Amino acid sequence: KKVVLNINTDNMCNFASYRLMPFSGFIVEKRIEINDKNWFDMIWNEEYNKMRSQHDKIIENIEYLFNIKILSKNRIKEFWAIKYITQVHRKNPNTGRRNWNPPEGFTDNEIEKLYETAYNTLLSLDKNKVYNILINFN
Amino acid sequence: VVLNINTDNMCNFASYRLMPFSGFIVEKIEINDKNWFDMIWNEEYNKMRSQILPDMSHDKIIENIEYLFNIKILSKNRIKEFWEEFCKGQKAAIKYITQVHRKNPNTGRRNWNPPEGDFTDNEIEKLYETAYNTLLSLIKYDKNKVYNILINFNP
Amino acid sequence: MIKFFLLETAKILIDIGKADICILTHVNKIISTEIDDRNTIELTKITFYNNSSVFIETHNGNYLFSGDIGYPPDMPDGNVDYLILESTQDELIDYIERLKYTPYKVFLVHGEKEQREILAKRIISKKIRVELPEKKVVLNINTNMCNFASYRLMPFSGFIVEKDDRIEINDKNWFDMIWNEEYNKMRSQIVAEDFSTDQALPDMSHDKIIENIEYLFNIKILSKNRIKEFWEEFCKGQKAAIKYITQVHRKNPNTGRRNWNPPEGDFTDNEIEKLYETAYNTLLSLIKYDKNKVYNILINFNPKL
Amino acid sequence: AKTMKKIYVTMKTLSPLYTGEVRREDKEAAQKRVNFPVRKTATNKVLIPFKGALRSALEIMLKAKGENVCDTGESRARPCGRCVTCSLFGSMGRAGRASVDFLISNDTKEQIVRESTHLRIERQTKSASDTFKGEEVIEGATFTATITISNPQEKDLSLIQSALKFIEENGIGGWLNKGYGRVSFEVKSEDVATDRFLK
Amino acid sequence: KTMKKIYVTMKTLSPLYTGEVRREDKEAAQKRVNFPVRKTATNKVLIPFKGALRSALEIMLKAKGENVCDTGESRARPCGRCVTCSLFGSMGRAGRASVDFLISNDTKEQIVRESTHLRIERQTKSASDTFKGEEVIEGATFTATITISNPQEKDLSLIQSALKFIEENGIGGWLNKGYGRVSFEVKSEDVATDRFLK
Amino acid sequence: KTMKKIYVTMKTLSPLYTGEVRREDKEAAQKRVNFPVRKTATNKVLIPFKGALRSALEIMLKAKGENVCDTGESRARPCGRCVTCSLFGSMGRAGRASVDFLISNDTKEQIVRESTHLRIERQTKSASDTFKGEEVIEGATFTATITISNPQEKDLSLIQSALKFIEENGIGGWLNKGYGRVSFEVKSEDVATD
Amino acid sequence: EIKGILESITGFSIPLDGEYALYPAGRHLRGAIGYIAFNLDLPISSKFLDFDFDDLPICGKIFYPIYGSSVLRNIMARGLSYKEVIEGKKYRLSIIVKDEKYLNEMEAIIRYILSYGIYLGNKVSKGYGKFKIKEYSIVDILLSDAIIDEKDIVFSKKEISSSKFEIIRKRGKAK
Ligand SMILES: [Zn+2]
Ligand SMILES: [Zn+2]
Ligand SMILES: [Zn+2]
Repeated sequence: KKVVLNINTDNMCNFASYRLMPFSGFIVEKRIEINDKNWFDMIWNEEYNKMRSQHDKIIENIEYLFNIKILSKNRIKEFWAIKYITQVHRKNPNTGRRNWNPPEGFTDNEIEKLYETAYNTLLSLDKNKVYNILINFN
Repeated sequence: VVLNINTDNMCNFASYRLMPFSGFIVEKIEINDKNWFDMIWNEEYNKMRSQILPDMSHDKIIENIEYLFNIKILSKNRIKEFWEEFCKGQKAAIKYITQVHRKNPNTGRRNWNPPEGDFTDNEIEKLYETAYNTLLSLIKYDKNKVYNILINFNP
Repeated sequence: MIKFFLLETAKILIDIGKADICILTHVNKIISTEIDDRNTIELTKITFYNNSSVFIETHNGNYLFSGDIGYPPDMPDGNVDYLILESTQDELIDYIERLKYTPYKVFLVHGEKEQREILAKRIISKKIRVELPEKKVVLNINTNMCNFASYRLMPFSGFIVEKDDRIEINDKNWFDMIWNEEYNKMRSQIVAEDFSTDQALPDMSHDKIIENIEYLFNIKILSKNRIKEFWEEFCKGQKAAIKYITQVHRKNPNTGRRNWNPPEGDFTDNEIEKLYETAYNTLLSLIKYDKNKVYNILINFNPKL
Repeated sequence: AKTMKKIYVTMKTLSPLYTGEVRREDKEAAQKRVNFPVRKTATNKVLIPFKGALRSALEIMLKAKGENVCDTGESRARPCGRCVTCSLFGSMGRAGRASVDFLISNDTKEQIVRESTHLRIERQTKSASDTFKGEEVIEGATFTATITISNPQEKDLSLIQSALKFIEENGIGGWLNKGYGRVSFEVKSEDVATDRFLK
Repeated sequence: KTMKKIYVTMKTLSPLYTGEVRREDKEAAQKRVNFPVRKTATNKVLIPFKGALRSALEIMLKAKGENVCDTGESRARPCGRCVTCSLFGSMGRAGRASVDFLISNDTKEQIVRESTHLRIERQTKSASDTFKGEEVIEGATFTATITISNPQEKDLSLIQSALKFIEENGIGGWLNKGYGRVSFEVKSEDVATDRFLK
Repeated sequence: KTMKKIYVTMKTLSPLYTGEVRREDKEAAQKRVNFPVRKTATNKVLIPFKGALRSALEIMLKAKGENVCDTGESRARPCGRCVTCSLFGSMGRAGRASVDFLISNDTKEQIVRESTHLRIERQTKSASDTFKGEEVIEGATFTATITISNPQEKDLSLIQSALKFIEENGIGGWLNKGYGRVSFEVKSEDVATD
Repeated sequence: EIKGILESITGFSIPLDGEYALYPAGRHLRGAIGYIAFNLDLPISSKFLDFDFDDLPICGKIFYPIYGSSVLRNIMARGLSYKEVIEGKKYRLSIIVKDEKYLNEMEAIIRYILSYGIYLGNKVSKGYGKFKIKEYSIVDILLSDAIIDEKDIVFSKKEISSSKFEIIRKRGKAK
């Protein structure tokens, strides 16, 4: 039932022989306190996150996919599993677009065919056998 | 430090009892609302120049506003304009409601929206006076309850 | 302009920084008597005149610094716009009066208050204006006047606001407008039971919820933004999701429309209303389950949330 | 492409013209003097929406002709993207080729906009039941716009001209039922090169 | 050893709409307006400017026949040999023209007004959908500073031609409805880079 | 001897972006935003302040006419003799300037916001790609203090000139798109023993 | 003896063998305090030049050899790759003073830290390794890496005003 002020007393203005400062904040009670909007940003996010707490042919295929820059080191690094390839291959039905990199230099059905070829190649791909061939692509 | 605001309408976000509160931290360390400011401001506005309501229950008000909203006397447009006139002070809302309710001696019309439904003329005048008394009692309450009444009807 | 003397247009100093100083009597270059009187120099044509005076003809304004006057002085015979005169009395008068093309505004400098005020009053009675010296531009957004003690006065109390380019003067209407705007922003930040204890609902099986949500995801009623705002309103509690789905499903009595997206298809009105109440009952049955179960329900349609 | 179509459209107003104010601050500042303000610029001219009128005109006439043209006037309706109006004015997938401007007037508000008074005559008793003051644009006022088609086809000028004759027939904006907005159009198009400004 | 500072002042002849980018600011504004404008935290209006110039120059130079690439289609890379690739940047080399955001001189209460926009049924001529969108008024002025390092001879000509293309087409959103038709004024100034080294 | 302490307070007039370097927090953030802002464990935002100053002085000192290095350009190792090698340091010798990271005076939940960026086709004029990147709001005040050992007479002027070059060019990333047009207030002091 | 609390404003990185140190040792503290003595030209900086002169994460009790490596984060620069500890954490300061001749000099060093700060770790001129003092004072005075005749311990003595770096590699016990 006491009163504590958590608002900065800096930027104090003078009017009508009166010290004052207009503020816009939150009155909190468990003591009764005057917390700024920031106290409310820390709380909202805090609780929102809290709520959140509760061999030859395939190697030739990566050899052809690396030159056209559809399979970049940005791909095999994230490769090193089936859920990720399904998420990359997932054509969004509203815009008609996969998450693959487009080839450089090709008709649309051709580019769809090499997207399917990249999916089949990375689906066909021991962990040591995965560690080879990709080392030559860095 | 002493708060000069009554802590009503007090929402429940988890174990943190809460109120969005706008105001002034006067270091006289008092925390008053805008009303003190207007009574301050007009103070200097008459000082420096010198140097050179009815009662209705809160259940009755929401019942009457619901009834007048159903017969479209109190429209969304009307509740909005009453809210902007109430935000400018009690006297401006009093003058606006007096202007709206005023029977013009020439035309015989009031500025209220006519009721929707088969009503007799005497009952229509009773509904107009009911709207006048209900909103006149709404001027008497503080701003945070007069929004919590009017948020249900004009979001 | 002249700051109390630095007179930009440059920043030439007459008797600070980046200047061409011209000392008087009675930086990058110092100009004094070399150039004698009656001879002009460039930098803005500068000519010195003997006192017993610096004359800068610029593009806008011809400035004259007099210096101390003791004896007949020497004055230019051209055109003077500003006359910077010291005051520490009749000698200054005729020094002003005997000069052709009397200046627009004179400046009094280097004296006390009483002598400067007496000379200033003597120059207003000669019908030449005076200035008595002792940055963001300022804008009056005001609107009645007075005439107390021969000053035009206005009793006003207000606010000064400071932006990066200007300082404005506002009245209580601006403060009322921004206070109403900030009150509307503050009250639209909270709902009464967000992120609180978990709160009269229809019940339906998980497979039927899968079937109905998939069917209203194929046709465009339950969409990705709808599932996104549904999950965000579910995170802030059960009653918040109740209020959100009641707001979405609400049929306006004036227009007869709801906030659902209309289905893509050839459905007639009764079937569209059946799909709308199907969406309402399906999502109402979805608020019953636990948060992880609803997340596993809705990740298969909106991978973001 | 390498060519673009520019259609300079000049409107002469034949009937009174009203298009209501949409800015909430300007409308709320004008409700203390007129109950129906005209949609006006901050440089004191008058602007009229023009893309929706052309699209509504073309959709009504092409639906009457029997073409497979969608109705984007229905509540939250989506354009399919295969109509001729979808190619011209736009679709949800790709933007439209035609870039229609607002109809900015050639004259300032104090010269073409007048404040008028309309009433509500009661059927018996012939008295003034209600009375409202609204702003309007006078007859003979000239408006200008530029319709800019990025990828011209052979049927882009013809359909724009047909929609302009339909707007002349039915009215451009506002109280079209009471006789407002009956106007006339002059059309001066020119296919300009896309690389014109480079030089 | 030389830069070309271009000071661009732009005045809106048509009401201007650009879209709010910040998600938090947008959902703060979606309780009052369905289409807020891009604004600073200094309450000033923000317009993206580099993409408009690059798209104008790419469209005009592709129409003229020069071998300028399209950075507009999906995940396409700049080749690094075009005039636009040298001017506005490739993946290897950075951009010679440092284009500034179009900062308005006035704040939101002066030049930004919320507006009512409609969707009307084609038959029955009745307002079917309604939404509120903020927009920038006519006569509002905006300021940008384009700094060109290692300036070639044609950079002022290409930037002025791109600005004429933005005058003819528009800047921001709702370009088909008449929004964003503006007028540019250019004050170029040749600058030695060592001016601060006093 | 004496030491120079230069306090720089930094007000952003344009938005600001600086990409997050921490791979763990990047992959924790790359499921919500694709370009996270460089942040702290204290939920503050810091900017790399040194190489911007060194690059500003290097371009200006090379184009005015003295002998300086290029640096940050493949194998352009510092010479050890020029003005920049004295001020900001060289390989064999050590730096005389200890330029701090530009820590913001506020937290990330009040100045850092998610934002939308696009890529739009030129024939269809429709949004072809989008991505979410965080950015720092305008008017957010950053604070740093830089420390200069054994100062010359042309030290505060050189730091001031490089700061003005940063107010022209920008700091952080996405400089060509308009991000990072900021302003500096500078306060200098010279400290000694006791 | 100086007890104190060092709060990290900016993250710090100390390479080891490419392993990293979860917490800074007293070696970097001694070197940085010696730079404080040298740059303000205290005489005791000469005492910092010799190897011997004989004068931890923080539950208020300091940790003992759960912090763990989870504190380490991999950071990729423009072309560089390293790892660092995050900031925002209280660390232990125990400067053991055994002579009265240099106690006032060490207190002056500590006062200069309390005014501005102290840098521990790599890339000091880039801003990495900021450490603000939070509490300090004066009190009355295996766990760390100890040299006994084993594990490799590498400490270095970069002598200023001679332009010489030499990284001593010795053997010692494990804490
Ligand atoms: Zn269509
Ligand atoms: Zn290219
Ligand atoms: Zn060097």
